[PDB]
Amino acid sequence: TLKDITRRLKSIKNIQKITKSMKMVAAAKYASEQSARMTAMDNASKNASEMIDKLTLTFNRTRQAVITKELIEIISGAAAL
Amino acid sequence: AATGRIVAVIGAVVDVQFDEGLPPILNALEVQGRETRLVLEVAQHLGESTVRTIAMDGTEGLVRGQKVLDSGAPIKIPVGPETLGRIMNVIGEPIDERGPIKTKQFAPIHAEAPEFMEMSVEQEILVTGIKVVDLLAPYAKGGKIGLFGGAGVGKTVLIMELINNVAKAHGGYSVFAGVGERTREGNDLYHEMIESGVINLKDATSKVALVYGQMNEPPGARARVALTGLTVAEYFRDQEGQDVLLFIDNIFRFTQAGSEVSALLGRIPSAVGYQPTLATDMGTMQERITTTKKGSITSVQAIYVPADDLTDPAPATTFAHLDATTVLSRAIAELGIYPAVDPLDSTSRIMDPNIVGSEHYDVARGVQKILQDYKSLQDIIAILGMDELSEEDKLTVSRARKIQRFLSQPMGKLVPLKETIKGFQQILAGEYDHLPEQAFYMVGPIEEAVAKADKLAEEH
Amino acid sequence: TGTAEMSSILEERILGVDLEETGRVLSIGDGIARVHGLRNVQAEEMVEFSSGLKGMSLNLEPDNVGVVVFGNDKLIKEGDIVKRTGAIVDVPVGEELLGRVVDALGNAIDGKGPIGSKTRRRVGLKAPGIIPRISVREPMQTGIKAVDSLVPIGRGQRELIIGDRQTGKTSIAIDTIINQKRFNDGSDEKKKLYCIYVAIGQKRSTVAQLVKRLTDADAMKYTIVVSATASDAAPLQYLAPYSGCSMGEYFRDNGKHALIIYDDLSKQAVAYRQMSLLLRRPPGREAYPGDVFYLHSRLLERAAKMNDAFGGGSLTALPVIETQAGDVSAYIPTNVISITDGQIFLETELFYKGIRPAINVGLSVSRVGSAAQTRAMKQVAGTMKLELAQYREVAAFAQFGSDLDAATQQLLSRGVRLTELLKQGQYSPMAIEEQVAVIYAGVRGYLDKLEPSKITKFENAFLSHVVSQHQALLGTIRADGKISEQSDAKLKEIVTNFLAGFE
Amino acid sequence: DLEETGRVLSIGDGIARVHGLRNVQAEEMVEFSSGLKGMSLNLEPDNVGVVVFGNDKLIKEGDIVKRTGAIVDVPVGEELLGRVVDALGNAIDGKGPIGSKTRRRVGLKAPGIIPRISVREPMQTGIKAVDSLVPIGRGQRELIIGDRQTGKTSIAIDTIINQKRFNDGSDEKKKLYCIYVAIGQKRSTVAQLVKRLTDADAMKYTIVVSATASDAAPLQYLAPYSGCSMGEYFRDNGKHALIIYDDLSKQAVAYRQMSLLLRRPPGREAYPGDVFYLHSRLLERAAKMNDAFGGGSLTALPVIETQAGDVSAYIPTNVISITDGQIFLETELFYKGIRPAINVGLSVSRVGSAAQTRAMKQVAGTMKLELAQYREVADAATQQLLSRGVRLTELLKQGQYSPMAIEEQVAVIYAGVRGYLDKLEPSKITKFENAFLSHVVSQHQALLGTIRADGKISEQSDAKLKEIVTNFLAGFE
Amino acid sequence: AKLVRPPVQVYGIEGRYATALYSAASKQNKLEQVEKELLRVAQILKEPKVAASVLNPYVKRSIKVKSLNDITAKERFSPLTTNLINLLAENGRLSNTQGVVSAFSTMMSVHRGEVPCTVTSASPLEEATLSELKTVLKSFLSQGQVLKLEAKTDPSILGGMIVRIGEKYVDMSVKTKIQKLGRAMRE
Ligand SMILES: Nc1ncnc2c1ncn2[C@@H]1O[C@H](COP(=O)(O)OP(=O)(O)OP(=O)(O)O)[C@@H](O)[C@H]1O
Ligand SMILES: Nc1ncnc2c1ncn2[C@@H]1O[C@H](COP(=O)(O)OP(=O)(O)OP(=O)(O)O)[C@@H](O)[C@H]1O
Ligand SMILES: Nc1ncnc2c1ncn2[C@@H]1O[C@H](COP(=O)(O)OP(=O)(O)O)[C@@H](O)[C@H]1O
Ligand SMILES: [Mg+2]
Ligand SMILES: [Mg+2]
Ligand SMILES: [Mg+2]
Repeated sequence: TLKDITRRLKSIKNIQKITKSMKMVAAAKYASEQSARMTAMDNASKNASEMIDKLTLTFNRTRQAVITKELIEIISGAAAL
Repeated sequence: AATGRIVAVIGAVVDVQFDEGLPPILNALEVQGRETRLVLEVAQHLGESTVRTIAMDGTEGLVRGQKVLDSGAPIKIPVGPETLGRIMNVIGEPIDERGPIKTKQFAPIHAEAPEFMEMSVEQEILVTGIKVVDLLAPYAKGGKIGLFGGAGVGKTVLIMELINNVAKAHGGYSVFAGVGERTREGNDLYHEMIESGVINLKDATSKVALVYGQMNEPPGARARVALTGLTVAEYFRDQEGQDVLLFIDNIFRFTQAGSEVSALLGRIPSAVGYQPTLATDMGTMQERITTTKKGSITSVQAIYVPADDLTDPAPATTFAHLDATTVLSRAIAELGIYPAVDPLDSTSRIMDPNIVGSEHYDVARGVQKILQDYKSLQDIIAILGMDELSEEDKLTVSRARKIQRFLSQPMGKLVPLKETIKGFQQILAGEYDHLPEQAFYMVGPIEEAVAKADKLAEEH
Repeated sequence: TGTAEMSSILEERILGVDLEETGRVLSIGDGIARVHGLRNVQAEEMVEFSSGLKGMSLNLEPDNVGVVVFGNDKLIKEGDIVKRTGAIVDVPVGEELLGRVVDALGNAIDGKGPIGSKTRRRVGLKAPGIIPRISVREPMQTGIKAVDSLVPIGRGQRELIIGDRQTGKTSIAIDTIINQKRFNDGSDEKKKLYCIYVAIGQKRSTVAQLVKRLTDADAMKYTIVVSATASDAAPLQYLAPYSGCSMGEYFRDNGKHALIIYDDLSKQAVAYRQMSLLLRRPPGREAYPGDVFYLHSRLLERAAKMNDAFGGGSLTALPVIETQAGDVSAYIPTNVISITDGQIFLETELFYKGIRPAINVGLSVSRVGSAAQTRAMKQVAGTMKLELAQYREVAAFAQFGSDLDAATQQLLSRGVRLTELLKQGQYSPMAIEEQVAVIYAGVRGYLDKLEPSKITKFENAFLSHVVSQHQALLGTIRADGKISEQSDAKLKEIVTNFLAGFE
Repeated sequence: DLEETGRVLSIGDGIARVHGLRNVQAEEMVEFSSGLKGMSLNLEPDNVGVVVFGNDKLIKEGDIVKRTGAIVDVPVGEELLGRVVDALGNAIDGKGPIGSKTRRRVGLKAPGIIPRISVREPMQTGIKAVDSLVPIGRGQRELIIGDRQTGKTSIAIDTIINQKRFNDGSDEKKKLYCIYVAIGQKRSTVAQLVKRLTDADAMKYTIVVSATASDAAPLQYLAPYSGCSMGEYFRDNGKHALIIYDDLSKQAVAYRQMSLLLRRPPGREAYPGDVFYLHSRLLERAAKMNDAFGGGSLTALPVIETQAGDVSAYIPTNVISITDGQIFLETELFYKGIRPAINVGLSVSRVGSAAQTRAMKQVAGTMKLELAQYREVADAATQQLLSRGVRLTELLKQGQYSPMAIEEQVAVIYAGVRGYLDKLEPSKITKFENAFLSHVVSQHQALLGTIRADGKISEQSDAKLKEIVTNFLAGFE
Repeated sequence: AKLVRPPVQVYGIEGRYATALYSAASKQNKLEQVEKELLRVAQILKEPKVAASVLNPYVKRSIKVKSLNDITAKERFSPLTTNLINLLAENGRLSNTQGVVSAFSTMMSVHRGEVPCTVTSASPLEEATLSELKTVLKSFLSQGQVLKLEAKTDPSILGGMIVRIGEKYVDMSVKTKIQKLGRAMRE
């Protein structure tokens, strides 16, 4: 579904923003727990970016399929006349 | 008049072939040889003296060759004060079992919209008493309102709140058009209007006229019943000078019914399968709802949004025909907050400081802004938690939750406009940041909020 | 071009039989017979083919009739003779049908002998208007705690059971049917509910298993089963819900109360779409015809509660809808969601989480609401409802809420307790008194001490105890419909004693 | 005579299949019997598909259709200024007939490549966000795209009102004649808009073409081209024009309906094949003519209504690929207090920097760079970026129906970008802004005068500006 | 009811109506009679007045069938052809009747056993060798058969003959031999 994928994408995007901001502030305060926080938030941000890439692929696939399905509906409806 | 014959009957579409006297489009034809009156509305001329028609009731039992008589005019309904308190269907027959509607005037349901020079600019706000509506997107006299929402968000109950408050606090011969809605809810509304004194079966001082074409009707009936309601309200405005109310519930069915006819009318489908002629037909309908120099028709329209989309062709097309839209959201309805009005999706054209004033306008903008920032901060609280954030940020989250609670309104409440803006200012400035969040839930003004806070604190 | 412009008609027409009450098949294929002649036939009139097969005149066209065939078209050839019968469809109704399994036309298919009813009723009758009805007031007891508590159904309501495949919709309907045994076994006639189960496009083995389940629960002697299975012609699966609705409208019109379950309406919409596409009607969204909303709406609007001046009977509908991958934004789910008075939405995620009946309370709704509840269930269900709403609103942050306020922790704990409270096993529908007893023991605070994994054991033990030792309290709560202050104190006494003696 | 006269053979939902008319031209205006006019869009071997400029209840099978001999044309000229006409040029304001002396076709070809010159002179909108971050030049096509109730018509009306200071001055080549085409609008909304423009004395130089929601689909399809020809008149006669289409989505919907009922093969979302063509050949007529052709111009501000901010829909895609930029308006920024709700990270102006005035160029370069870095970062250096960005975005807000002169905008943005508002905290800037304007308006007419006359901030004017702003910041609450 | 299908089968509304007419006539043996009938009908219709009287889509079907029944009672036409024109007026397929006529002609053209031969040459054909080629083409047939030979000329084919017997086709022209020799020397 297109709207579900869009909602989940926006979710993971704001999560990636938050985790990269936390990586920034942790690398700032680290200048043994701040180091762990910085590396963990780096891991979280890159993992969120991977999930965003995969969900973006699936979103493009789904929106192409949606365009196809609606065009085939319109075409088969026009051909019955 | 002109006599034709039925040649084809496909579902709810009937083709009639006239020897002489071809009837223009939108004319009404009567089918002869039936116990109940079956009206067919002309839609297309197909050549060879054949017209295509949409039936106003079920088409079972029709025979190829059955005689059909031409009315010579569109569907003409009885209009006048004798329609007040009665229930009529799409073709103007009474369906309340009280006898005929003895009026002096008949009006065709297909008429042209008012001109350009007949337009009025006067915009006088109508206060309804509800904090969320009258605060964020308040209603204006003479303008179309619109109440969007999915299935189960509270559109019917909202229109019933409005019926109670407004239609009783008004003196302008309201009209209720039930466009393809549940017969159970229609019977409920009729009976609770009767026992509320708005409808008087004896010594008729009634002030609401009801029009009902319900769900089990064919698509043509549910497409023209809103036009019937419009025609009644147009009489009460034009030839009566009154300021009319028009509660159309639910308008999407109207649009929906349009779709269901176009399929069989031999027309290529548009997006979402809607008809090619959606926008302009809904426009010819919605442009008759307006304030002219003769009178006003302020219309409260409940609009069904399929799957809570709001980008579907029907709601997206309706949005432009409205003056103060208040969208009922499902995500807010699952929170238990009622009414489910979406504060960041309800827009009013009279929410400008030239009409409501700088104080009300500032409260509205501040509430909407703090709710938007609350949703934004919900990101960081969903990742980390509020106990890891700034000072004024969690203070803002607390104030925003308090505002979300105070937007609710149940015993029923009546919160005047100045009292409403006062309460919301007192919450916004933070004057009551010590009172708990659930003291503002399901209360009236700030007084009942602080009182419920006192009580809840006294026990727990 | 031209259906009737075949060379045979043309040559014997230019050259020189009753073509008013009789026609000849021009073309037969895929169950759609085009018939030349039948000039007097009515729309939706039932006609008779030469082979004994029946048909329904669905497309009245200028030069031919598109007839949908009620069977296998191998017995219909071009040139066959088609006669009129002059009548629309009609099915036998009455008390003689209870306990019988019939097909979509009212013919017995259980081999117990022919139906012995005296009255017949049309299947395409109209619904009662605005005036003959009255508000839905009387409770229709399902025996399912989640339904009877949070999604209450009243007599005259139309409650949709919607969900993906294999989530528990048929089980909910069957528990509802089985529950009415306690009312139909009594003598009070205005609490008896006669059930009708319309099986649309299922296996015959599934309907056989269902009839066995109803017989082993002694719930067939007041049930009718209308069976239009998967091998039956699309017209029969199209027509089965209306036959069932007429069988229930007999009970409605005569002062009795009927319940009807369409299982399910997705397959009825599929059969209608097949008939419409083969009749060359212009397809719409997902190839569905333009008047499929009209189909389901005209069907479901016949479930009504009549006022005392019209007998006082009622008909309750429980349509079933199967969604594909949880997508309720489809065509038929959207239509039937907009038509009905609420939906009992079943989840798959919730089903495999041990929450079964897998009712999603956040998405379920009932427009009648507490107006269809007894006073006791109302008293407990209001607080239960608000409690669960708060819990679900704050449960987006569970599994970590122990690092926060006591308020959030207590909301989450009470919510997990209450969700463990609503679980229920199959084929065991509880009487309303026992449901109220459990919800009382749950919501007034008598579960904050038990860790969530033992709430089911407590539920079972507590019901055993209160059915063994407290029959008088349950009987007075049954007679009163409400928890009296004396009965309130007795309930508190019992639950305190039990939680004291509980392990 | 079945060669200049046909007879209606079929009629249905706006489409007349007319038999006869053997000599009619494609897209020619024919006249039915009842008075309604139509356009011959389909010329088929056995009939003509005519789209009716009216209703179907008035024409029925067998009516007569006469031929005009000319393609669809509209009265153009000076006489239309102040007048509200419909899609055919007929007066609907009740002020009498149009005294038009010239007619002009509606489907003309856009000017070629040689007649043009680069877009160099600014079209002043009077809006700070536009004039600073998304500048528009005379000859440009700037899209105004956004969801419902986001402030698009308000941007258009603020532009139309702002042109008043130039239309009352002296230099003829700085005046601008505005045109507002209303497609699918409410008639009430158009009446109230005409009132808004008349109150601000902005009708004496404005033409309003109105194809409201109660008008036939052919009229809504035609109104943009009628307005465009009315503007092409001023463009070709050495004057400067501005034209707003509010909005093009509804014209595309009307055309989709027309073509679907003419049985033309539908495409994506049932739009015809040439629905791109429909808009491109409309938005290509907005051009800037070189001084060998008169030196005129025609600026287009088309409006587009997206659904849930989807700019990859079919019609938004087309009009984004056609125009020279766009101004995105967002609801999420609408409610955060950002008004006009212009999303600046997405708003583009390809030929804008060449249009800005030198002073506004100076201040807006720094403003855009600072907002860019702030949006990119949105300790002891990064929250400096945050603070500057917050103060600037608080400086961008503006009220409705009150457009500012260019020198006032340069003064405000200059107070903002030099760091003078680094002292005041966010919720103060707006206050200062208003007060500051009064100051620079009342006692300091010489500085604004020299900035308007010279077009830039000379170092004398720069020092005067900085001393003014520090003197006002010192004695400000 | 059983139908008699002609040896050639024609398609379209034209073919369907002409097939109906042929299978009606074959049950009563009036084939050349109704051929004469439809010949007269076609020459009746081809005059402009009555043609525009029946080609008008504004004349209502009863009026035009009235004029048609009057004019067919004028010429004492057989009930078969009157019924056929009545059906063409009923189904509205009347304007196309000419094709039907032509169709029926071609149908009976294979009832008497004629085969159409078309001979194209680069030069306007002589008399002697033209009769010679007629005799040669007659040898490719069965008995009871007739040659409908119609020789038109194409001066672009550079020589030889292109003969078309039914749809059998022999290309003895010289341009094709030139093209074939060029293809041979090229591949
Ligand atoms: N409350 C329950 N407790 C335990 N198991 C249940 C419950 N409800 C249903 N089930 C089980 O889930 C399975 C599927 O349930 P069921 O077939 O009744 O629902 P359905 O929606 O009709 O499925 P289908 O798509 O096959 O028709 C069954 O094995 C059933 O026993
Ligand atoms: N800069 C602004 N400041 C304050 N209010 C504004 C501003 N711009 C617009 N508004 C308000 O927002 C509301 C809607 O704006 P507007 O009608 O101009 O945009 P729109 O997209 O054309 O709406 P529609 O969808 O009806 O066409 C108006 O009431 C207007 O007063
Ligand atoms: N005062 C109230 N108390 C409890 N529930 C309410 C109240 N008002 C409305 N509701 C609920 O609002 C929901 C929406 O009802 P309805 O108005 O029919 O929805 P809609 O019109 O949006 O489809 C129903 O479930 C109803 O029970
Ligand atoms: Mg509703
Ligand atoms: Mg099942
Ligand atoms: Mg606008």
